[PDB]
Amino acid sequence: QLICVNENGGCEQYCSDHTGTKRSCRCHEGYSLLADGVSCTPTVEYPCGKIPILE
Amino acid sequence: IVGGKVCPKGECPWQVLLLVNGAQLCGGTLINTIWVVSAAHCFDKIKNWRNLIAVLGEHDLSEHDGDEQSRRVAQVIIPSTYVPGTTNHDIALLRLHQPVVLTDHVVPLCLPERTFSERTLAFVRFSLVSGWGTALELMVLNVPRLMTQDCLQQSRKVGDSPNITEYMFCAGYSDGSKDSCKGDSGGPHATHYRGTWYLTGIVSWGQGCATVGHFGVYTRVSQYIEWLQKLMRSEPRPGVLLRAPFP
Ligand SMILES: COc1cc([C@@H](Nc2ccc(C(=N)N)cc2)C(=O)N[C@H](C(=O)O)c2ccccc2)ccc1OCc1ccccc1
Ligand SMILES: [Ca+2]
Repeated sequence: QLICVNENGGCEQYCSDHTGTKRSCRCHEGYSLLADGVSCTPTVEYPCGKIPILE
Repeated sequence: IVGGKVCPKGECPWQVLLLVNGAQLCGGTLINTIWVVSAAHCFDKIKNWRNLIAVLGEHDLSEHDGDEQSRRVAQVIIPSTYVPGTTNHDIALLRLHQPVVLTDHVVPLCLPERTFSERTLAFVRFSLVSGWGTALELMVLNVPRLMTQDCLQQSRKVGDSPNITEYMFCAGYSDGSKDSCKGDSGGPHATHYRGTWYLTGIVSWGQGCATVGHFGVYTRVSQYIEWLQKLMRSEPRPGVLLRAPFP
């Protein structure tokens, strides 16, 4: 079910648990969350952990 | 790097080369435009504190191809719980004098959230380590991470040995064929998770390089994320060596 402990909560990057309600996703510096509420997207030209030439 | 392939120029853009008066000191890790993460033990000997250089976009140490970016090291920050002669807390944070300009060839490595690292990154089977150790190219390697209790059980016992501590972790191979090495000290142990790379370890120590029945021991970065994030917002200080308290 929908918890961070289960497969990072289905979140692409950061996952957040709350006590009564379902887990929420988040993103790293320079990334932000997409409409599926799980995936991240760069809000910069060179976000960390991405290799330019390989994309 | 024993038994590794060449890292195709560009595929390791966070790799840092550290120089003191031109002499090769260590490898480091870029995390943003201004900060670098390397091993504390790299600075044991250092006398001439004012001649440190961090080199980025570097690939082949035998030719300047233009992409190289060199910055003076304004500061070396080390935990107060690190003490030379002991392998524990082997981590150093380095501020640069002026920022680096991010290119196709100079990109920072993500520094993950403590929880995310311990919960998810700690269990990604394989991670890449890299370092330089006619054509002096950057070398990369794929090592499997082992949890401490296995690492001890799989390791060949010696009379005099350091404990693997809550600030270390073992990755690598027992058959004596592949390993990081002294010259790679401070370099990234980089972990891919769902399309992004994150720093999980620092080349810390090992029993020789690629010795049979021995693994490479890495600094467990997840322990230092709050310690690093806090210090990256800290105001510039007089002097190069700073011994910030841990935790
Ligand atoms: C830091 O520490 C260290 C380091 C070392 C190395 N590294 C390495 C190795 C291996 C590896 C693998 N295999 N992977 C990795 C890394 C190195 O780096 N080495 C170097 C020389 O010798 O010169 C040094 C040492 C110390 C200090 C400074 C410097 C080596 C060794 C050590 O340690 C040992 C000990 C110490 C003290 C006490 C006990 C033990
Ligand atoms: Ca070069």
